[PDB]
Amino acid sequence: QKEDMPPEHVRKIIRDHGDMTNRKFRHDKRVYLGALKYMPHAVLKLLENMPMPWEQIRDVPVLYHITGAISFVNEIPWVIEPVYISQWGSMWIMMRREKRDRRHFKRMRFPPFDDEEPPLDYADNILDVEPLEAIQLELDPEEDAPVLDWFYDHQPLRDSRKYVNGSTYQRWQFTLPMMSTLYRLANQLLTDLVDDNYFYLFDLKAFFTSKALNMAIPGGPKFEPLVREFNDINKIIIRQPIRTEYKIAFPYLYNNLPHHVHLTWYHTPNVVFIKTEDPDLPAFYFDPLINPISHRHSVKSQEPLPDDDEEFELPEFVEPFLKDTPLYTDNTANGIALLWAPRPFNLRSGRTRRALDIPLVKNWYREHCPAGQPVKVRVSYQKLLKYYVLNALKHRPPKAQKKRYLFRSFKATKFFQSTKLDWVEVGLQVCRQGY
Amino acid sequence: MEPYYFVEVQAPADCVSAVYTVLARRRGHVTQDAPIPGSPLYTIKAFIPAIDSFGFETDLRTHTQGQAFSLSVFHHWQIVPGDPLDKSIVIRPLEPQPAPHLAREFMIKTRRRKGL
Amino acid sequence: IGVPIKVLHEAEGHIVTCETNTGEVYRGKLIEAEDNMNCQMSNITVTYRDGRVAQLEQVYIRGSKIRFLILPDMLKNMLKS
Amino acid sequence: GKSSKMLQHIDYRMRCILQDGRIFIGTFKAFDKHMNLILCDCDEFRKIKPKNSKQAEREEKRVLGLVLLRGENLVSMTVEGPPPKD
Amino acid sequence: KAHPPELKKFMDKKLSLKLNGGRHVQGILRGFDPFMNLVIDECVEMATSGQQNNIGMVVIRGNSIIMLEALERV
Amino acid sequence: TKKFTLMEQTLPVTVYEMDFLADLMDNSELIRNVTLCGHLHHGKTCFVDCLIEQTHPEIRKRYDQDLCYTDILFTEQERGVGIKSTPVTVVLPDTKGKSYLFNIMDTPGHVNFSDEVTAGLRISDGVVLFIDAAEGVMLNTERLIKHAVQERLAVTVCINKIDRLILELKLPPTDAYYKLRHIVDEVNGLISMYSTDENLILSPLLGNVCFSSSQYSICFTLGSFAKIYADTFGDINYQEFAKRLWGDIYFNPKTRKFTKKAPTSSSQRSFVEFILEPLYKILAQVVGDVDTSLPRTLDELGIHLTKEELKLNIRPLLRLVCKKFFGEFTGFVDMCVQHIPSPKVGAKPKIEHTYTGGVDSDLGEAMSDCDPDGPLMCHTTKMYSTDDGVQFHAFGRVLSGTIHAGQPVKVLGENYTLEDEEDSQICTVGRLWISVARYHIEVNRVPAGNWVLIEGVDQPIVKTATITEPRGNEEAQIFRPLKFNTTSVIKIAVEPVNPSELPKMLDGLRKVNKSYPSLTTKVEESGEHVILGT
RNA sequence: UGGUUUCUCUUCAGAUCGCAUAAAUCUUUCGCCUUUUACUAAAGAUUUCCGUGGAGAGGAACAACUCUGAGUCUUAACCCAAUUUUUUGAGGCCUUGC
Ligand SMILES: Nc1nc2c(ncn2[C@@H]2O[C@H](COP(=O)(O)OP(=O)(O)OP(=O)(O)O)[C@@H](O)[C@H]2O)c(=O)[nH]1
Ligand SMILES: [Mg+2]
Repeated sequence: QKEDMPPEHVRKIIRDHGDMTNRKFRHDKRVYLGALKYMPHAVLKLLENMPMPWEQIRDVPVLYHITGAISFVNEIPWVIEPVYISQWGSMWIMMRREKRDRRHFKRMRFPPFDDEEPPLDYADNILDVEPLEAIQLELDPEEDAPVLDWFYDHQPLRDSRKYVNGSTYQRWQFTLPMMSTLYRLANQLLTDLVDDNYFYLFDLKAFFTSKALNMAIPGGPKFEPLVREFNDINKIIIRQPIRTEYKIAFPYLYNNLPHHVHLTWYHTPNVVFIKTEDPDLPAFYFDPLINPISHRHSVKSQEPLPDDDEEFELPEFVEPFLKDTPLYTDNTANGIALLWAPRPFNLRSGRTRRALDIPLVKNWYREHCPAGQPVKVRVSYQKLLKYYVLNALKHRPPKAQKKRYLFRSFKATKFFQSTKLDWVEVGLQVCRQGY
Repeated sequence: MEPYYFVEVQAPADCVSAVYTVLARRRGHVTQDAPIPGSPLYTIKAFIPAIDSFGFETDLRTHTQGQAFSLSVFHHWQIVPGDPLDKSIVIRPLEPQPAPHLAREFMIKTRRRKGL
Repeated sequence: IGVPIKVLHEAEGHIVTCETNTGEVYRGKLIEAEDNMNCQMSNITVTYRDGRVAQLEQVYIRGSKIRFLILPDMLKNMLKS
Repeated sequence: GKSSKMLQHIDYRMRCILQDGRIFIGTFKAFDKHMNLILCDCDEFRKIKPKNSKQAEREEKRVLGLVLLRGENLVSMTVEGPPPKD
Repeated sequence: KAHPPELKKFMDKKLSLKLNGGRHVQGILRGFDPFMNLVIDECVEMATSGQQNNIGMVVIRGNSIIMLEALERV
Repeated sequence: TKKFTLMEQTLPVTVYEMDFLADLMDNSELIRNVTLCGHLHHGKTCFVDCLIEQTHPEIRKRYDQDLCYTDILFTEQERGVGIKSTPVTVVLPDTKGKSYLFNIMDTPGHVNFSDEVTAGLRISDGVVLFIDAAEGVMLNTERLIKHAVQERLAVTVCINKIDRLILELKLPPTDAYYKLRHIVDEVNGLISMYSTDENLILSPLLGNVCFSSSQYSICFTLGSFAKIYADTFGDINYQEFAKRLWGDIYFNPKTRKFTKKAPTSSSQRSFVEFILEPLYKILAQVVGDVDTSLPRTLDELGIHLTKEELKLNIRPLLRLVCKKFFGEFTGFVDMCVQHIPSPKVGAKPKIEHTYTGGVDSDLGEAMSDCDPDGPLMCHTTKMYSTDDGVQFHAFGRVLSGTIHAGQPVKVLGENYTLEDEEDSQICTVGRLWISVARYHIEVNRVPAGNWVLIEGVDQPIVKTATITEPRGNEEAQIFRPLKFNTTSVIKIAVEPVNPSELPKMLDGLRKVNKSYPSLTTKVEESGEHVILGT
């Protein structure tokens, strides 16, 4: 295998190859121009691995040309999804607590360096400086105990074989205290919807039925027409005005010509989940939100009572099955709470996802909103709903190809080496290379 | 004679008042508002007109954000309060007529429908 | 509990033939078969050792005093064992 | 050790000898603790077990069918022929 | 195990009992135990001669019970 | 392609049964015709899904839901309803082991689809009611109690979703026992109001009412749990132990016996303790103790999960633990076989309310004998569609005689009477189908008591008709038309857009009229098409 | 009747996924509208890119093994003597059949 190079090699290559005005490197003047056609791609990886405001420094692997023509970042950011949502909920809490508790928040100047300023060298201006404190909310050592040791690492439990596999960082396996702690760290970014009966006329198939017709929903998206002596008005009882949502709820019965219409899932059994307040109360008790039973019956039915002189007694070696075990532990109510939880948090184990592929604010624009809000945010929620419907509609399946691996074919050549570098150093390199 | 529909709605507590409003806007007369024993949801049993019951489910689940849920069976026939034969009352073309002449309106519409 | 015993219980409700330890042959409907091979039957034809037949409505034979039973072939299709 | 001595002969055609001296030949499909036996396509012989008796091989043969024999009344068993494929 | 014989259906019914030794008796079932020992009331010995003689209430050991037949409908 | 009936592709991997199925068909008292009804969606399909998942191994494993068997269409599979009364038939054993033959009619639960439930209920001699444990008695529950008491069948209920007591409501065991007893008492009250008969009262001690959570494959009667309890432990009479479990009955740990009051020291019931204590232990140790102390619980129950099986999420792991603890669905087999009159007994009260004439000396005794011979008669009521084919098969049950393939058929209609033989006509059987819901398979003959699809007789059977022998001196009546729980009220005026294809539209309208049992498609004097629905 | 982390290659997989979501080409309407690009917003037909899965091969171990849990001659003390079974109500005799 081609192995990692010392990080000073690419550094001195970029330092010697300056503004490419030296005569000595004129033979490389051609090569750099060709590397221009990969500068979009080298941009993408550069911004794909941006380091996450709870991080001070991220070291990324770098695939670099031997002349210093280009620097690619050869890494996909796998970010395990419950930990990612908990960390951004932590960021949400800290930023609200900072913006309320700061006398004057000075905004950054957005052309940060001046136009005629040459870019700063990493090796002297940045390499020796201690970075800063990151954001990284203070965690309770007793209440946030199974999370506190690893919660603000880059790829947190990576070298622990009990919780993930290896260093490819692909499959995670947590415990229910970990999932409980990640769940109550992320309450600021999650919802309180236990069942999807909220989305009766406001879900995906309903919006497809709306786009197939000319109908809009009052809190939903608006589209373009997909198609662009019987109904006598003295023969029709207009008793109730035909409310427009009937055309979604029952599409064939209330319209003529329902072409390209989608059927709607219309009811789930109402999930009735009692949220417990304190652990002083037991795990499952009769909650005072539940209506009592109070049995009443008129005449007693003759249910069987095998009376005395039946002489049926149990043997000595028999007991109730699990009377040795207690009825409930301190982790029972938390696990029942983890049963009705959003899709990352309702499970023990899964497969890692990219930082790209995790929408933090998707559940916020998917629900309809309380009217007290301004006009601006209502139009914005409607447009984001329209974007979600256009994403879900024109989804052709992934079309299984032959895998191509551009960066594996670059580092199989003799023109590319590989190292590991600070993200800020590679970003300064990419800016100098594109310039 | 008008057909009526027996409607059972399962709903949360503020949705009980929401069901009461939506069902009372359709000449309702809610029959029973008993709770469910062993559940925090309430059962609302009621009668409804069956001309007023085209989309009561959809309107109800829209107004209650999908919390309340409604089903409807046929069991009943009782008298339309209007005078079915009345030449004094003139029926408007499109405007919905009130209670004193609903039978006249419905008879004129069914007369114009097939029989003449 | 024995494999043959399960197959016997399977024949409950079917017409079966039973020979006793004394060679009397009882044919009719098996109502109940116990674990020990005790057999309740109904509407019997009995064929004695001399060859003569008789008819009985209801019988019960002790398992120990049964030599064997013939069951339908409907059952033959416990092939796991 | 192996328990196989019965399980080996399972599915085979088997010649079983009863305490009165009858010969039951059927397909050995199941047994148990008591040696209660399950015999498919079973016939009963009385007079002989043929070793090619030039006069005839078969007298007093009766077709029985599917037989459950109680182990109390079993004496012995030998292999009569291979399993039918069916 | 230690099972009962399923004979409650036959309780207080007249029965015909075939015993070992080619012996036959008739009487009313008054009770039983797990060994199939029986109590038979108003019992009558059916002698091989054809003659029948009343022996009253008796115990039959289940060991020697070949077969029973109900003379009633159960 | 004009197929949307979801991949029939017949490959059953049932365990050692082909001939056995038709062998149990030929017994006529070893078959049970059950119909299953619920208020709306109360778990009936996932129930029959678990039953067939018991039935068919090495395939047939469902992940994150199935419901294919009673939900084989594509509009049906997306709405959430079961719109059809899709039947199924299987063989599956008892606590003893004698496998019976079950014809499960799997009805809709929606109020507007009571037609399907009625048509299934008339052909099956037993009804099984499903009530959500967290709901109680509901609208269509009471409506189908009415319709089941009226059309003379045995009645038995099965309380489903008892996990929602545990995991959603989070009730104590005593309060959840109170709620289950309340549901049973409300069922007995609704039955006692309607039935003038008294020998139909249901109680858990009797054995007919069951308890079965169906996403996790729990199903226990008191006999089934007692059979588990006795198969683990010694030689307890599990029937006599099961008799003394439900209802105000306590275990005294000194005298080792069941009393009515005698420990009054804040004890719990026999049901509460013995049933709901270990069940809540299993549920709680799965949902909250999977990492710490779950194998310590599993070693106390004889349950051995592998390394791969322990790494599941809480829903499949909970289902797998409850499958390896409860095993088969034999309590349902107990409440069926011990309480459904298998169609020797079932013949008489059915034929005294279906047949027009009566008990009389020609037809009645031949029906109630129900031998597969003699006056060949049936009753087809459902008309099930093929995917592409114009022909849609009849579905009925053979009362007397058999049906052979190629045997010709006189279809007595419904406007037919005894002295009016112009409605009826004669046809010939195309094929005989017996269906496993997601699969179909041919038979050469169907004896008496069994359900059957008929191919090729579809032209005279609009909604209700009877099947008999052709040109035979056997002259009889027709069974009565379908009395319905609801009356069809909603009238829809209908007219085509293009008036150039009235015959094709009337053809498809006649076909959907033949499909649904209460669809009423007529033409009034003004010449506009009228569809009456529920 | 019994043992896995990482790198590369090949091959097969997208009719309920990649529980996420971009751009392009064509053809047909459009929508503005000085003309061409750059575009509006729909339907359809196709592709590219960022990702993914199953199997096989090889390399880099920085994991450690074979009286071991399971045997084809070892190893779950319990399937080992009172009527339903593995410990005989047995014993005796005689006639018939090639
Ligand atoms: N909590 C819980 N939910 C269940 C259980 N069984 C089924 N469900 C859910 O309840 C809903 C109804 O299930 P179905 O069986 O499809 O409905 P049904 O009872 O057949 O009634 P139809 O929909 O009319 O066929 C489905 O979403 C199931 O996933 C259960 O045991 N517990
Ligand atoms: Mg020009």
